[PDB]
Amino acid sequence: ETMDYHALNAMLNLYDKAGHIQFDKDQQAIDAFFATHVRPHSVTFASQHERLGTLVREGYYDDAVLARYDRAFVLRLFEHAHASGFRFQTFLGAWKFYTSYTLKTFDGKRYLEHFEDRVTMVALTLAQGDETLATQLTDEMLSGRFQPATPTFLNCGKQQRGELVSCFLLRIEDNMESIGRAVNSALQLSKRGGGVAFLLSNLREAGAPIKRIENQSSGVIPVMKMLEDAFSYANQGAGAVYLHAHHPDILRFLDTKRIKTLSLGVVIPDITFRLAKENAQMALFSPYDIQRRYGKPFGDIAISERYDELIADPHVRKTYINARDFFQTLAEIQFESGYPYIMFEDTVNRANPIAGRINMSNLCSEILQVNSASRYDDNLDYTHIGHDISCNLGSLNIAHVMDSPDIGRTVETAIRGLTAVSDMSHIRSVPSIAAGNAASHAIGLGQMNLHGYLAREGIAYGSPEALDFTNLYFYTITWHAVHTSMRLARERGKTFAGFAQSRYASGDYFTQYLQDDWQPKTAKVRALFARSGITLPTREMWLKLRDDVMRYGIYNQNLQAVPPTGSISYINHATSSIHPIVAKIEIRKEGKTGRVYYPAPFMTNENLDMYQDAYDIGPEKIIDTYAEATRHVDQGLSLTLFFPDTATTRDINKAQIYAWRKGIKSLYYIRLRQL
Amino acid sequence: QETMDYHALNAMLNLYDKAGHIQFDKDQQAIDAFFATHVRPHSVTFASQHERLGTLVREGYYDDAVLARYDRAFVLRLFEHAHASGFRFQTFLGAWKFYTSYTLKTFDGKRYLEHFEDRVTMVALTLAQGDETLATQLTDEMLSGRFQPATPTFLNCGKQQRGELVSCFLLRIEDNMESIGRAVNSALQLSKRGGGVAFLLSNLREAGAPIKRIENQSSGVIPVMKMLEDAFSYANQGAGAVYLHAHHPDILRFLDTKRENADEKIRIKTLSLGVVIPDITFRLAKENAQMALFSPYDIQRRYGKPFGDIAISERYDELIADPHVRKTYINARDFFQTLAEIQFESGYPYIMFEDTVNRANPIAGRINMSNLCSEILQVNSASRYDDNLDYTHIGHDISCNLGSLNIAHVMDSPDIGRTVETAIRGLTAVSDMSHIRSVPSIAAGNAASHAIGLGQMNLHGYLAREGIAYGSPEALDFTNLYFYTITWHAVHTSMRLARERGKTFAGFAQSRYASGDYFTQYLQDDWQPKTAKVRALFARSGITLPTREMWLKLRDDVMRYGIYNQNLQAVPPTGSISYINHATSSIHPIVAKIEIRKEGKTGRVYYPAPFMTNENLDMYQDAYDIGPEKIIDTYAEATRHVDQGLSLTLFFPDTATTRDINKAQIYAWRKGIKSLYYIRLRQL
Amino acid sequence: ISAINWNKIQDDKDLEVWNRLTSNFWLPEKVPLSNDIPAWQTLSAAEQQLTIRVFTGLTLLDTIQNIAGAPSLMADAITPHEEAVLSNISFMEAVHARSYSSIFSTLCQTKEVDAAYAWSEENPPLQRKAQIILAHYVSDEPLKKKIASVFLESFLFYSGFWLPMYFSSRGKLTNTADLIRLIIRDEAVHGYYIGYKYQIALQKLSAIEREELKLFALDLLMELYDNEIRYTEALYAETGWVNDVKAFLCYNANKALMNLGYEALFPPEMADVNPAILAALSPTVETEDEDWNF
Amino acid sequence: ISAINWNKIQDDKDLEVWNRLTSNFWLPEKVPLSNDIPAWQTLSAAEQQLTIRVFTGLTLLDTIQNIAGAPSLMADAITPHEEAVLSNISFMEAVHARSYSSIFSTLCQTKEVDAAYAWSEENPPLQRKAQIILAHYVSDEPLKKKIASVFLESFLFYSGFWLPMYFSSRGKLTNTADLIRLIIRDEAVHGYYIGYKYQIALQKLSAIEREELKLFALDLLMELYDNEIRYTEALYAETGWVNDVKAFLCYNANKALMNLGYEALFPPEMADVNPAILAAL
Ligand SMILES: Nc1nc2c(ncn2[C@H]2C[C@H](O)[C@@H](COP(=O)(O)OP(=O)(O)OP(=O)(O)O)O2)c(=O)[nH]1
Ligand SMILES: Nc1nc2c(ncn2[C@H]2C[C@H](O)[C@@H](COP(=O)(O)OP(=O)(O)OP(=O)(O)O)O2)c(=O)[nH]1
Ligand SMILES: [Fe+3]
Ligand SMILES: [Fe+3]
Ligand SMILES: [Fe+3]
Ligand SMILES: [Fe+3]
Ligand SMILES: [Mg+2]
Ligand SMILES: [Mg+2]
Repeated sequence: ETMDYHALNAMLNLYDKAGHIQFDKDQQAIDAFFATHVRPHSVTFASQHERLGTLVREGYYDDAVLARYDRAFVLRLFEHAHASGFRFQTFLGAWKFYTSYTLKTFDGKRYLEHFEDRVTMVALTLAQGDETLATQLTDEMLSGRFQPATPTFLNCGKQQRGELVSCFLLRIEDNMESIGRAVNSALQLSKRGGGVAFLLSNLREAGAPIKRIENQSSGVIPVMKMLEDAFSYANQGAGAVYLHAHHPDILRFLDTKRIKTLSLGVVIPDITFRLAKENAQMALFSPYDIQRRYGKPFGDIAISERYDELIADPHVRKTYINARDFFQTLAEIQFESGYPYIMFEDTVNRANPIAGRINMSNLCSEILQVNSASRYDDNLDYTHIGHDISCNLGSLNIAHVMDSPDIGRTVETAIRGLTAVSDMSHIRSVPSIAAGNAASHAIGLGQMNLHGYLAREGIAYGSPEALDFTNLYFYTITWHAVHTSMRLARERGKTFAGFAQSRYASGDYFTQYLQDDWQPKTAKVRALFARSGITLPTREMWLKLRDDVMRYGIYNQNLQAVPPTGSISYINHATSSIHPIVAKIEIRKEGKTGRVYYPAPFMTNENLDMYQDAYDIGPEKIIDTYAEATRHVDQGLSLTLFFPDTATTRDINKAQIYAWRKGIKSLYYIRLRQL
Repeated sequence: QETMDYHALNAMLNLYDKAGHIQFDKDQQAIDAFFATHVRPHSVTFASQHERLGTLVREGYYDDAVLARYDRAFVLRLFEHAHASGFRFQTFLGAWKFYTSYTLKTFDGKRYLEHFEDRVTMVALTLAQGDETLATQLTDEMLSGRFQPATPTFLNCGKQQRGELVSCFLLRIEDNMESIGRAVNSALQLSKRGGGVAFLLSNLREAGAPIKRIENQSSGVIPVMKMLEDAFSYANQGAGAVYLHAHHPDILRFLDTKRENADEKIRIKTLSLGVVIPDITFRLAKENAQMALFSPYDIQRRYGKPFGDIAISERYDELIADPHVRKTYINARDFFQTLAEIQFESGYPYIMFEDTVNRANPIAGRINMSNLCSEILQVNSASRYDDNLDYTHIGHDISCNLGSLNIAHVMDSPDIGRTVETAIRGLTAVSDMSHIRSVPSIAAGNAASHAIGLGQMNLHGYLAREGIAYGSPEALDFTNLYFYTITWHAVHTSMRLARERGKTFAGFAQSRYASGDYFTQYLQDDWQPKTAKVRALFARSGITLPTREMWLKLRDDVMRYGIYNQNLQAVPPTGSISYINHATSSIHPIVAKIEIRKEGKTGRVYYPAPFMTNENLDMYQDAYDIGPEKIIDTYAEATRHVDQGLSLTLFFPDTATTRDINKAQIYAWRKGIKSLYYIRLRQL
Repeated sequence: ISAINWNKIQDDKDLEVWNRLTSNFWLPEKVPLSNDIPAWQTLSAAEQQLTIRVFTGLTLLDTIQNIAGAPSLMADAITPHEEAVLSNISFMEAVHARSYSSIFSTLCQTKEVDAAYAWSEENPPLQRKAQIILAHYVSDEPLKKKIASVFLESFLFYSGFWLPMYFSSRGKLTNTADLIRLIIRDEAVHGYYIGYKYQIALQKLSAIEREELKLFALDLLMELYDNEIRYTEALYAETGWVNDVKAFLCYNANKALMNLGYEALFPPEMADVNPAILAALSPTVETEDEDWNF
Repeated sequence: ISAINWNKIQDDKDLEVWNRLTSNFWLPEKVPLSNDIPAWQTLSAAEQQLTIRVFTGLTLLDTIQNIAGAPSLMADAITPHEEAVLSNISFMEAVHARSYSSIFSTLCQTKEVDAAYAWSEENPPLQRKAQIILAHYVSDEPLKKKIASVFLESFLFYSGFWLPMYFSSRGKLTNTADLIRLIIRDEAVHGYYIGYKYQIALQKLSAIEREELKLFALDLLMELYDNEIRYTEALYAETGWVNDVKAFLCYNANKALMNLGYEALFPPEMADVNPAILAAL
C-alpha cells in the first residue's frame, strides 16, 4: 500500500526509458495531500454565517473590516469565491499555502481557512468597503493574476495578525542620536518581523576625529555589530547594510565577510568603473571632511560628478585603493557568501523621475527610492521628521495577465489594491518611514512567470524575440499603472508631495514614450498581443496621458518594482522573477522530509527544450532581458546571476561590467551550481 | 655626573636600605623634580592674574557664564587668596595624577594652564553659583583637603569646552520592547561622554516565557545583556553594569555568561554583574533546600506590579502558593556556590541585600537595584512610552552626585558643622544643575529627589595616624560615632536648604523623615563612646557630638520645614581622587604599604599611604592581612548611619577557598551589611 | 620489508584505485538521516522490522571483510602498493559498519534493533554465507581466497542493498539510500580490484589449472546463490517482492563473474531488473585590460 | 563472529578516539606542495640531501606501523570497536608514508631518492631501530607490542620531525611543515590510544608483573634511545643543531613515558629546547 504525498512528490526526481518526468505523481500527491492532511484536519461549517460569526467571536478574524460592508454582501462574495472553481497547481503550492499562509487555530491542530477564503479576506481588507472593488480583487487573485506580497496576503483580515508589509529602508545619520534611533529602529521593526536596510554611507570613517579632537571614530563596522545583535534579538529577523564604494572603510567593510547575519550592499558610481578601466587607483573621501567643507552628508552628493573637484580640495582627505582589485575583492566575497549586492548610483539617478538623489537599496536590491535625513533633539524625539522608505509589494503572473483581455482592469485593481496598503501602513515605531509613506504613497508592482510564459508561447529565453516581448510588455504595464495612478490623484484630489519637481510634472518622463521602437520587432511577439486581446498603447494614449498628469498629477511616487519573489511564486505557480528557472525541478529544503520538489509551470515531456536551466542559459542573457525591464520600471529589479562552480572572478566582474554598461539599475547576489 | 629623572626618583620608594627603611624622602624629592623638570617648563607664565582670566576667557578656555556671577573684584581676590593658602602637593602620584588627568591644558595639550589651586578656585566658583561667602567657604574646604568633589565634578568644572559634571548612572528596563530599545540608546548617549551606567534586568521576562499568549518564545536577558555589552564597547570611559534578582529564572545562566566555559556562546566580557539576594535566599540555603525562581511575566500578570517592584522575601511562600505563577527550581547552596566560582575568576557578582536595604530605607517605596560600584541605593519609578519612543510617563531614574570628605582633615578642622555644611551645599549645587538631556527619566528624577552622595575617605589613614589598629575596639567605636556626627549635620544642612528654598524633595510626607520614624534609633541610648581613647580624640578635635537634645530640635525642625534632599550620603571607593586628596581608599584598609600603579611611561608609579612613616608600620597592614572580618565590622558601623550604600571590596589571599568567600558573604549579611562590591585575589 | 616509494610503481591500478577509494571516502554523520524519520514511520510493523534485519545482515558481511576478509588478502598481493590500498578497504568496511548503527540510532529503537541482532545471530542462512567465506579465508588457497571475496564484495551485499534501493525508487527513505549509494560505489571498486588481481595471478598459472578455477567459482557461486535464495525467501516473506530480489541477485551475480574474467551465467530474463532500481543504484582568477573593454 | 554495534559501545574512549581520529582525515593532495618550490632551492646540497634521508626512515616507519604495528594488536583488543580504530590507524599511516612519497616528487629528484632509500638499508642505526620494535610485534607478548607501539609513535618517529619545524620557524618549507603538522597530530592520538589501552591491560596484571614491565620499559626505551643518538648524530652532523634535537628526544620521550602512564625521566635542563620550534607545532 502506502503512498504518502511526500513520497509521491519525491517521484519528481525520477525518470522513464526515453528520459521522462513523472508530472503525473505531483498532481496525484496534491490529491493525496487534501485527504491525508487537509480535509481531515479542517473544521466543517453549516453556512458562512456561522463561519463568519464564530470566527469573529472566538477571536481569529477581525470585525474592524467586515462591518464596512452589508453583512449580506460578505457572504455574497464568499460564495463567489468558493464557486470561482479554484483548484491547486503544485504540491508545494498547497503545502506552502496551508503550512505558512492559511489561518489555523490558536493551538494549531485544525485549519480554519482555505485558499479561496484567504483571498476573500484580503479582497475585503484592501477594498476598505468598496463593494465594486472588493469583488475585483477576489477575482484577480483567484484567477491567479494579481498576487499580494508574502506579508500582505498572509496578514489581511486576521485579528491576531502581524504587519501588512515587511521591508524597510531607513538611513543612519552621522550623529549619536540617529545611530541610537537606528539601533532601536531595528528593535521595533525586526520584532514585528521586518526586513530593514541601513545607510551607513554617512557615518565617520575609521580614524576620523570626534569633537574636534583627532583620530577617534570607530568606523562603519562597529555600528553594524550593534545592528547585527539587534536583528539577532528580534525574531523573520534579517537585516542588510549598504555602503558607498567610495567611503574610506569599504575594504574593511567588505572584509567582515572574508559579523555573520548581516547583508552587504555596495553602491558603485560610474567613476569607479572609469578608474577601473585604465588600471588606476580609486579615491575614498572622508565623510567627515565633506560635511565640514561642502555642508552636505556624504551619501547625499554626486560622487561621480564632483570627483575631480573633490580630489582637488585639500581639506577633504582622500584615501587611495586599487580599482581593479576592488572589483576583484567584491567578486571574491560574492563567490563565497553571496553579497555584496550592487546598485549603480548614477545609473539609477539618471533615469530616476523623482526629485533628489537615491543612495541605497533594500535587502533584495529591488527597492530604489529617494529619502531625506531626520533630525533629533537630545532626547531622541524628532525635531525634523525626515523621510525614509517602506515598500508595499505585489506581483502579476505575466502569463495569467496575458490571457484576460482587460489588462487594464487587471492592472488598476492591482495598483489600487497595492496603493490601499500604503494608506493602511502606519509604522508608528519609526515616524520618518510612516510620515514618508504618508507623503509618497510608495508602491512596487512586480511581475513573475516571464520564463513560464515565454516558454509556454514557445519562445526561447534571452532570444531576440524574447527580449522583444518582455520589452513591449513592461511598456504596456507601465502605461496602465501611470494611468491608474493619474486617475487616483484625480479621485483623491491630491498628488504625492514633491510632485511639483518630478519629471512626470516636467513631462521629461513622457519624453521616452513619445518616440518609437514601440512597435514589435518580431512577428511572433505581435502575434501574442494580437491573439491575447491586448491593445499596445499608441502615441496619442501617452499624449493624452501626458497632459492628464500635467493637471491632476499622480497619487503615487514610485509605481513598480520587481522583487525576487520568495514563496509567493510557489503559491501562484510562477517561474521565480523575470529570470530563468534555477532548475527544471526546484529542490527546496522544507518540512518533514527536508525537501519538497517544484516543477516549472506549463512544463510537459514535450517542451523540455524551452526550460533550459538558468545556470547554463548564461549571465549575459539574463541581463539582456532585465535591461528591457530596467527600461520601464522606475525602481530597481532584483537581478540574480547564475554561474557554474568552475567559473572564476573574471567571469563575475566581466558579467557585472556588461550589466553595468547595459544599464542595470541593481544587482542581487550571484549563485553557484552546487546542490 | 648627573642622571636622576623624577621617575627614577619615585621608583626608589620600593627600594629599602639594609634591614628595611622606606625612602619616603625620594618621593618628596621626586615631587620637587617633577615640577622642576616637567611642570614649570611647560606652564603658561601669566604676567598678572588680570591678563590670565582675560586670556583664558577670550581664547575660549574658561566659562564666562560662571565668572560673571560675581564682580571680577571678588574673583581676582579669591584667586589671589587661593594661591595664598600655600598649597603644596603630598606624594608623587598625587602630583603626577593631577597634571596628566585633571588640570587645564591648552587646546594642543602641549602646555599647562592651571595649577592645583586654579582648579579649586574654578570648582569653588562654579559650585557657589554666585554666593560670595560660600565660594570663599568652598575654596578653604577643598585646599585644606577636607572636601573633594569627585573626579567628574573636579576635572570638568569651570572649563568652557566641558563634559558632564556627574558620571554615575542607574537606569531601569521595563518588560516591553520600547524600554528594551530605549535602554540600548541610553547605554549609548550616556557612555558616550564617559558616563558609567547600571541597568535593571530584574523586570524582563524569562528564558522561555510566552509572548502575546503564544507559547515558549522570549529569549531571556542574555541577548539584551549582549546588546548593551557591545553598545558600551562602542561609546568609548564606557563601563557598564546590570542587576538581576537571585530568584529570576535565568539566574543560573546569567551567572554563566561570565563563566570561562563559553566564548560567544553564552558569553559577556565587558559588562559588570550585579545580583540581588533577598533575605530568604539564606533561609533556603540553611535547610539545604531549593530556590523558587518565579516568572516575572506571571507576576506582572496576576499582581499588577512588575517583578522587582514587589516583595520577594516577604511574598515567597505566598508565591509558591499561587499555582498560576510558574515555578522553576534549583539549589540555593549551589547558587551561592557558583557565585564564589564566578567571584574567584571574574570578581563579580556584586551583591545587594534587598531587604536590609528596604528596612533601613527612609524613602517612599522600594529599592530594586544598585550602581556599577554597588554604592548607590535609591528608589526609582518605571517610565511609560508611546510606540514612537516618545516618553508618555517620564518616571524617576537615579543620577548620583558624589563628593567626599577626608576623615583626618575633618577631625583637624575646628568647625565640623561647616565642614559638612559646605560639602552638602556644593553637592546639592551639582544636583541643581544636572539637566541630563539624553535620558529625561534621570534628569527630572534628579530634579525631584535632589539626591546627593557624600562619601568618606582616609579612615585607615586617620586611624593609623592617631595610633589605632584597624578594626580594633578603638576603631569601630570611633567610626560609629564619626558617621553618626556627620549624619546629623548632613540632615541639619538639608533642613536648612529646604528652608532657604521653601520646598522639599517631592513626596516628603511619605518619607520616614516626615513622620520622625527616622529619628527613632538616634533617640534610644547607645551614643556614648565605647572607649575613652575615642572620647578624648573628639575632645582634642573639639567636636560637639550630637546630643539627645540635638536629635529633638532637629526632629521637630525636620517635621516642620522638611529636607531638600531625599538622600544625603553614600560611600564609594576612591580610585582616582584618593590620590589628589591623599586618602586611604574608602573606609577600608590599605592595599600595600607602597601601592603599585600601572600608569605613565614607567609602567610603575608608586604610592605611599598617608601619615605612614618608618615608626608606625604596624598600623599599616594591607587589607589582605586584615581579614574580611574586621573590614565588615567597620563597614557595619558605618552602614548604621548612612542612608545610601557603602561599596565593600573584600580581600582574599590565593590560598582562600570557595567556602571562604561564601563564609564572609554571610558575616556581611548577619552584621547588617547593605551591599557588596567585588572580591580581590592576591597576585601581581 | 622495504619502504613505500609511491613513485616507482609496479601496476597502474594501485595508484588510480588509491586515488578513487580515498577521494570518495565518506562518513555517516555527513548524511542528514533524521529526515527519513517521517517516511520510516509510514512503513508497516512488518516493513520496519524488515529494514532493520537486512541492515543487520549487511553489518555482518561488512564486519567480516574488515577483520578477517581484506586482511587475509594482503598475504597474497604482489605490489607493496596494493597492501596500502588493502588497508584502506579494511578501514572503509568498518565505516560501512558504523553507518548502520548510525542509522539504527536515528530511525529505530534498541527494542527492535536487539530482536533483529539476536535473530541475525541465530538465523541459519545468514550465518551460513558468513561461514562459507570464512572457511575459504583461513584456507591456504590464495586464488580461491579472492573469488570468495569478490563473491562477497560484488554479490552478497546486494540481497540487502535492494531494499534501501527499492524504497528510494518510491520516494521513501531517500537519504538512507543516499548513504547506502556511497557504500555501494566503494564496494563496486572493491570487486573490480580483487577481481582484476585475481585474473592476474590466474594468467600466470598452469593452463590446465585454469579449468579447475573456472568450475569452482561457478560451483561456489551456485552454493552461495542457493543459500541467498533461502536468505531472501525468509526475510522478504510477507512482502512479495521476492521475484525482484531474486532477479537482482542474478544481475549482481553476473557482476561478480564479469569482474573475474568469466562470462555471465544467468540470462537477462532472470537478471531482469526494473530500471528504476537500476537508476537508484546511482544518480578564482584576475581581470583583463581588454575585459574592461567599454 | 558477531557484527559490530556502535550503539552499545563498551569504553567511553573507543568513540572518543574514533570520532576525532576519523575527523582528522587528510590527504597529501589536499595540501599544495607546489608552494614549497621557491623556498626549496635556498637549502645547500647537504641540507637538501638530508631532507630526504630524515623522511626516508619516516617512510619506512609508517610502513612498519601500517603493515605490522596495528595488524598484530587486533587479536589483543577487547572491544570490537577497538579493532575498528586500529585499522584506520593502519590505513592513516600508509597515507603518512604516502605523504613522504608526495614530498620526494614535488621538490626532490629521481637521482636523490635512490640514495636515501638505499641508505635506509645500509643504515644499521635505522635497521636495528626497526628490527627491535618489530621483534615485539612478532613476539606473542602484548604489552611488549603496545610499548614498542608507544615508543615508535612518540620517540623513534621524532628523529626527523624536528627538521621541518626548524624549517617552518624561518619561513622555509612551511607548507611541507603544515603537513607534518597533520601527521604528528595523528600520531598524537595514535600514541595516546595505544597508551591508554596499555594502562587498561595493567589493571589485570599482578603486583610483581607491573615491575616486570616497568623495569622492562627502561631497558628497551634506553636501548633504542642510544640507537637514536647514533642515528641523530651522523645525520645532524655538520649542521650544528645536533644538541637542540638532543633536547627534542628528551622532550617527547617524556611525552612517550606520559603516553603509558609512567613518570618523565629527563630533568629541566635536558627536556627544555627551542621555544620557537614548539610555537610552530
Ligand atoms: N565610538 C564612538 N563614536 C562616536 C562618539 N561620539 C560620536 N561618535 C560617532 C558617531 C556619529 O556617527 C559621529 C558623530 O557623533 P556626534 O554627533 O555624537 O558627535 P559630537 O556632536 O559630540 O561631535 P561632532 O560635532 O559630531 O564632531 O561620530 C563616541 O563617543 N564614541
Ligand atoms: N526574542 C524576542 N523577544 C521579544 C520580541 N518582542 C518582544 N520581545 C520580548 C521583550 C520584552 O521584554 C517582552 C515584551 O515585549 P512587548 O511589550 O514589546 O510585546 P507586546 O507588548 O507587543 O505584547 P506582549 O507584552 O508580549 O503581550 O518580550 C521579539 O520579536 N523577539
Ligand atoms: Fe562494505
Ligand atoms: Fe567492500
Ligand atoms: Fe604515521
Ligand atoms: Fe601512528
Ligand atoms: Mg555631530
Ligand atoms: Mg508588552
